[PDB]
Amino acid sequence: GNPNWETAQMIREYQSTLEFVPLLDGQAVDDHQITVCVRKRPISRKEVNRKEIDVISVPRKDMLIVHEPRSKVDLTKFLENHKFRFDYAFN
Amino acid sequence: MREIVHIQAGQCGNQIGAKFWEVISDEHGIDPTGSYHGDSDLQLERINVYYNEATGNKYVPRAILVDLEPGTMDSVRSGPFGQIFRPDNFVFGQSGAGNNWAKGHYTEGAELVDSVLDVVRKESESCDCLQGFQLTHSLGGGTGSGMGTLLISKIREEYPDRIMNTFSVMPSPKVSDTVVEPYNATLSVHQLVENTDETYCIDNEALYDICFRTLKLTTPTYGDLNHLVSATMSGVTTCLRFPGQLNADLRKLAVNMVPFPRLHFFMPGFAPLTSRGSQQYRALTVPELTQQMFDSKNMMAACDPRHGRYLTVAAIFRGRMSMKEVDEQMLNVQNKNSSYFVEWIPNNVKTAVCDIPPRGLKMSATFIGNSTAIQELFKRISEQFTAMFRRKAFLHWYTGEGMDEMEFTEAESNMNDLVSEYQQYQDAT
Amino acid sequence: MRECISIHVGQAGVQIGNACWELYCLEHGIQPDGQMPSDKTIGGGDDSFNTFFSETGAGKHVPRAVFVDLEPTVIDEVRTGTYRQLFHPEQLITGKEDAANNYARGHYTIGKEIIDLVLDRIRKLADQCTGLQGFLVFHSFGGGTGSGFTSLLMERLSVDYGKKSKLEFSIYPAPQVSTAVVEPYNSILTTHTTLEHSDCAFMVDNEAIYDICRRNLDIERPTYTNLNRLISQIVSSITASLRFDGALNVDLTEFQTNLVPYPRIHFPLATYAPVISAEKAYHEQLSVAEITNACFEPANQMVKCDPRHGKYMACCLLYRGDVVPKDVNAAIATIKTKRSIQFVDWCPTGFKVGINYQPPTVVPGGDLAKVQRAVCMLSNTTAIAEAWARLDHKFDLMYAKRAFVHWYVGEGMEEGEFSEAREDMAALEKDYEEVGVDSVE
Amino acid sequence: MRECISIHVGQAGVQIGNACWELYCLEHGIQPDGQMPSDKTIGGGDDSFNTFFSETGAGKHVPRAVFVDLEPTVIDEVRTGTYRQLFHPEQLITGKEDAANNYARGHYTIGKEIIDLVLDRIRKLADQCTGLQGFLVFHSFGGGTGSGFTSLLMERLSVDYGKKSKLEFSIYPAPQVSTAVVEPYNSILTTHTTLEHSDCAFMVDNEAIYDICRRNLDIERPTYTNLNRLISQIVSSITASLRFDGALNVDLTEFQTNLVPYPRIHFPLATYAPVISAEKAYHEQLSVAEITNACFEPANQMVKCDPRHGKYMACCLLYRGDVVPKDVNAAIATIKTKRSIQFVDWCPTGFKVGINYQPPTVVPGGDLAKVQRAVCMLSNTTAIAEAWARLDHKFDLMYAKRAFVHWYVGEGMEEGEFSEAREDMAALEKDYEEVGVDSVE
Ligand SMILES: CC(=O)O[C@H]1C(=O)[C@@]2(C)[C@H]([C@H](OC(=O)c3ccccc3)[C@]3(O)C[C@H](OC(=O)[C@H](O)[C@@H](NC(=O)c4ccccc4)c4ccccc4)C(C)=C1C3(C)C)[C@]1(OC(C)=O)CO[C@@H]1C[C@@H]2O
Ligand SMILES: Nc1nc2c(ncn2[C@@H]2O[C@H](COP(=O)(O)OP(=O)(O)OP(=O)(O)O)[C@@H](O)[C@H]2O)c(=O)[nH]1
Ligand SMILES: Nc1nc2c(ncn2[C@@H]2O[C@H](COP(=O)(O)OP(=O)(O)OP(=O)(O)O)[C@@H](O)[C@H]2O)c(=O)[nH]1
Ligand SMILES: Nc1nc2c(ncn2[C@@H]2O[C@H](COP(=O)(O)OP(=O)(O)O)[C@@H](O)[C@H]2O)c(=O)[nH]1
Ligand SMILES: [Mg+2]
Ligand SMILES: [Mg+2]
Repeated sequence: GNPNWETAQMIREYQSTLEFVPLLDGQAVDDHQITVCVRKRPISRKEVNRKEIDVISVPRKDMLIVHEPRSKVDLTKFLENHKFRFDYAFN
Repeated sequence: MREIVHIQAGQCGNQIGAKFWEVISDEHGIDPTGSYHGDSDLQLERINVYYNEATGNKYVPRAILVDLEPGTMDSVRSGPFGQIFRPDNFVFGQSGAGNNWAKGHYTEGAELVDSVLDVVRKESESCDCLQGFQLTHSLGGGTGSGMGTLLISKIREEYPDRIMNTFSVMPSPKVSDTVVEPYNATLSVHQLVENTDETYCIDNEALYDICFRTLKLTTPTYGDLNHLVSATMSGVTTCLRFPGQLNADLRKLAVNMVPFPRLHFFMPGFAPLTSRGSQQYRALTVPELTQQMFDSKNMMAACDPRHGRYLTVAAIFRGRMSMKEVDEQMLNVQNKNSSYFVEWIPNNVKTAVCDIPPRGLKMSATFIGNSTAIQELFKRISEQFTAMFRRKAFLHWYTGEGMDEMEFTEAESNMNDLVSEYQQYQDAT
Repeated sequence: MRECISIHVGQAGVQIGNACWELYCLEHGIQPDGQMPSDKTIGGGDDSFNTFFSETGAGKHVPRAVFVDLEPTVIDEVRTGTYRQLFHPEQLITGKEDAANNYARGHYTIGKEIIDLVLDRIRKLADQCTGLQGFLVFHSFGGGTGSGFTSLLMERLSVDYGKKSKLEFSIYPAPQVSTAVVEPYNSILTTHTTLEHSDCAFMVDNEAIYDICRRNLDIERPTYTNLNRLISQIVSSITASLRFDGALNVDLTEFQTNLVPYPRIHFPLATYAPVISAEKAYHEQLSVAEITNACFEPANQMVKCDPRHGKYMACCLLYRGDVVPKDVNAAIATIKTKRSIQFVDWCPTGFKVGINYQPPTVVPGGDLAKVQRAVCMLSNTTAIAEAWARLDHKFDLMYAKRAFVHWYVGEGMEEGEFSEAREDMAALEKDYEEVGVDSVE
Repeated sequence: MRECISIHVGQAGVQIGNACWELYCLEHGIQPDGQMPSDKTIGGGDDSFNTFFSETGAGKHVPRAVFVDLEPTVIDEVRTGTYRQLFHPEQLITGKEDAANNYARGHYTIGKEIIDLVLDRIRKLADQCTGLQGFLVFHSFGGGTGSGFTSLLMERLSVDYGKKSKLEFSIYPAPQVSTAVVEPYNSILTTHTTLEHSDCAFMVDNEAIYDICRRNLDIERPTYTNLNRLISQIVSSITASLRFDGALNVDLTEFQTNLVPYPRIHFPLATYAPVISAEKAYHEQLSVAEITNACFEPANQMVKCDPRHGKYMACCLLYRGDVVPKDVNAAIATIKTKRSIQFVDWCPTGFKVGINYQPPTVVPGGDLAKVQRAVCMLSNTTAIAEAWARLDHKFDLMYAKRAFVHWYVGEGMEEGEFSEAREDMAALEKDYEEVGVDSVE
């Protein structure tokens, strides 16, 4: 039905690949002289009325992964695994 | 009488065709202006075949020229015989194919086929009875491979009962003048199995071989490869135009020469081919022409004929002959070569004897033969094809013009079934 | 009639345009004031072909050329030189300041507000032509307007024209000799729009043509006048089939079909056969097998790039002059025998021969002379990937130190643009590692 | 024979009349002293056509012109210049004081008592002509006599003549540059009689012709002599079909039928093709498809007005010189394809072509030269409504402050006249919002 569903189809398949251990409130705090905070906002109401694909996966409490619709040299779509480490990765 | 329309597609097509209408003209004795100034009265009886009349004693070939994308326009017009073609026939467009099949069959072919067939129908109804639709095209290219087989999808559609001969120049195992060439052969043989009655497989390597191994030419230019093709093109329709002692139409060949409706890919030969001034050390006789016709270094398809069994062959003899030396030389070859033919056919060779030679020669011939040795021309392409297609190598210049991947697998399935229906009869039983 | 629109950009593009249009006017017979007094003696022929020359009713001829450089100093040589009255007087200068060697002044600051004169001038020029189009773009990587302003000119011409063929002839930074210290920054930001929009990117280089001007031509001190003529001889025999009468003509659409396997590996590394001296114009046969074997040795590649450390994918031998088509296949079955000239499995066809038979002419004033035949081989090899890794390494060595970058982000561009151009070139170099490696079963 | 009566009003009208009658005398052959020594050599032809020239028995020719300005300073240039003895010596001066830039001195104070000489002089001039009439009025908005005295001249000529066609050629105040601070007051009071009486009001502007004299003509310092010749080239090819022999002539009554949909939207925004330099008279083909495409870009409109932000309603392509009628339809099916050149639904016909084939002549003394063809497109677009809202805004910004208005009401005019002229222009701008919007079902 949706025109852009396929890019999101691999996104729904990636979210079962690794182990989701997210961040829950009440964990210990280490020293961390320089902290880096990254917060993800929730999905707004305008976005679902616009066919919006969530592309910000938060798998850990110190890691955040962003996908991107790309193509191979055979016009074959795949997802780039932008792998970032934060301290402090929020859902 | 029986009349033929000649169509020229691809830039290889009119280059053969411009040399073609010079051999036909000098065979009938006709000047660049179409004025008949021939020697005898015997070559006016079938001007009707190729040259329909005009107002004052002038003759115009029924030559449609699909291929004059304007780089070739003002060379064919500014040529030897640019003042002989009817100028409304020069049908073309702009932005030619680009060695692309999909830009010959789907995008620029669809916006030009209506302007061609509006001239095809105006050259059909100026005729008493048609049988022949000669298409001089070449595989490998652009226009000659996509647009050349778009018209055959339409002309056979509007004429389901005409003999459709297409003198198809084919790719080579070594001479690779086109990088995309295993695509334009697979997608065009898929059209020329379904839609032709006969098609002649001509290669450039076996034309490069004859000009070195036999004719001893120093620099064979492109004119001297077309001068050998055209000597066959005026050798199939000889019995149409000239009286004989055993005539053969374009249909007595294509009923005898073809066993099964898919097995109609021919290899043409010619004899006498030899290299001289005016001192040559031989003698033109009927056993002299015979050994050269069947010789494996005087084919044109660039495959080895002794690798496979000839299904059936046709020897269209010309000149003044004797029918006993014709029917007995064609017998002794079949007995000395009992494995080189198919055992389970009674007599393989047929004979066709006209009575008018070429202009300079005393006798000539034409070996048109249907062989299983042409399995090699289709196995090489089908190995080059599946090498390119496995990586999906050059496909985004074709799927970006409207095609689909499920037409490529359709085309390789059809060519791989010819090799299956050639390996069978090459085997013994 | 088929035609091209030659759009020079930058100082490198305009300086090459001094000599590309010097060559065209001598072949066809056009004087530096538009007339054609050569064919007036014979009285026939339209030899000022409409591929490159608009014709007005007063006998004068006007080229298809427009060039923008954002600096008056370069074009005021053209507006006062010998070719003053030839070109149309809209040679777009209007830059109140030079780009100053960055991509951000550039694609954003002063490239904008001057582009409005540019696109409307092309529309006033493209709508005088019926048939084939092709944008012959001329610029250099590394510079300011050749990198920045071309990048704005491609995304604004891939929308108003769509699917037209764009042959852009870029001068690439040499791995050993660089005339700027910020040239590794510009030649990685210009790839992000060369890869997307321009369908075919002819890369040449300055160091690999310095050795050709020293070894073969035997010129000890080659100035920029003597380098741009060798690119001009190459650009002539790329667009020679659009003009002259050949035995196998190759259209600009026939490049796209043959040279380019995948939509992002279009970088084909031109060559030539410039072994004229002209003292060595004697002493040497220069046959078809001789000039075709000039592409064997890596001392005649136009890019500092060793083809023996990589595969080939597709080549395009384009001849000139007295070439017989038989002699070509002798010089090709030879090359398919030599085992260091290495192909991939997936391209068994290899080559493609375009035989034009008009001989290349001689610009009077040096430095080569009248040879009877030539060749401009165009072959996208896998070896160009090692020519980029010696430029990503120059980018990465001064990206860890955050050098030179406050003049890039302080001109409108974001500092995140650099890693977006690194993730292409890391992934585009990754593409050449897959294509050269065959699959096993 | 068909004829016009050219009534210049104001200083703007008389200054344009210096050059409109300079152009007519050169086309027909009339010297500045009435004679015709050009056709005396051939000995035939009545080329001093009776459209613009009364002929007396002594061979002298007298124009159809009368002009009133209420100031001797302007017309004493005409009475002492080169065209002294040409005109009739009743060039109506008689003003003991200038209008001083207001509509109230003006329509009421000193425009009255001088109008009695004016109307009787037109009656002494109109009764010498058999056939078509048309009042070519020349004035400017914003001025005193061009706005005030014309307004008295229209309501006194819509009664003594009735339904005769009145083409009035007004210079409109520019939205950015104004040479008076009370010019927004006069150019809203003159609309109340331009809308009612004058059937067709050609608006031109000074800023949009300044850019034409800088970009195309390449004149850096254009004086008022060089602007009035470009209006003179326009006014010639409006009334060219009344004189010369064309293949499709368009009468002054054929404008009213075609250009004007509704009785109050008659404001058609003339153009031209002045890309002569004459250095650029070479370098350029200037075909029918070229000069017709000059109206596409909004850098060649004669009014500072962007046609791309509005519909068109009806256009009138009027050609000159070597035009073949086949080439026109190629240059029209092109324009009906382009999607920014936008029409309304309710006019599917669009265009109308008048091909006169007398070439436009060259006034010696600059600044353009002999082109072989031309075009004066006349098209009432919806886009002129945004050219008025930038003038009602100048009116409304100094009407809340009650500025400048004691010199308007203290000269006989009531202060209620201003809001009566605002309720037209508010409602006349409201008319253009309805006509451009199509109806849906
Ligand atoms: C003195 C003499 O006898 O000369 C012969 C000759 O020497 C030879 C070598 C000719 C010669 O042919 C060639 O050298 C040749 C050149 C290019 C391509 C093909 C052949 C000849 O040129 C060709 C020419 O052919 C003809 O006249 C035929 O009618 C032939 N005509 C043409 O091809 C033709 C050429 C130019 C202009 C118009 C027509 C023909 C063949 C089949 C169908 C129609 C026409 C002939 C017998 C000769 C010469 C003149 C040396 C040969 O060819 C033909 C076609 O006959 C080559 O081997 C044969 C054997 C001939 O004996
Ligand atoms: N072959 C050749 N190379 C040139 C020429 N001019 C400059 N270059 C090369 O181009 C690069 C510098 O770019 P330029 O074209 O000079 O820069 P630009 O495009 O004018 O950009 P800015 O000056 O930065 O606005 C260097 O690698 C030079 O060696 C020339 O005339 N011929
Ligand atoms: N194109 C052009 N515009 C003019 C000329 N003279 C005045 N103008 C413009 O006309 C407007 C001023 O009106 P004028 O015609 O000078 O005034 P007037 O009609 O004499 O009225 P008063 O002087 O107020 O009695 C300004 O917008 C001027 O730029 C001229 O010769 N040519
Ligand atoms: N015999 C012959 N072969 C030709 C000629 N011109 C091109 N070829 C061959 O035709 C093929 C190239 O196709 P071509 O006709 O030029 O391409 P097109 O114009 O796209 O149909 C190659 O196999 C060439 O060797 C010619 O004049 N004669
Ligand atoms: Mg510079
Ligand atoms: Mg005044």
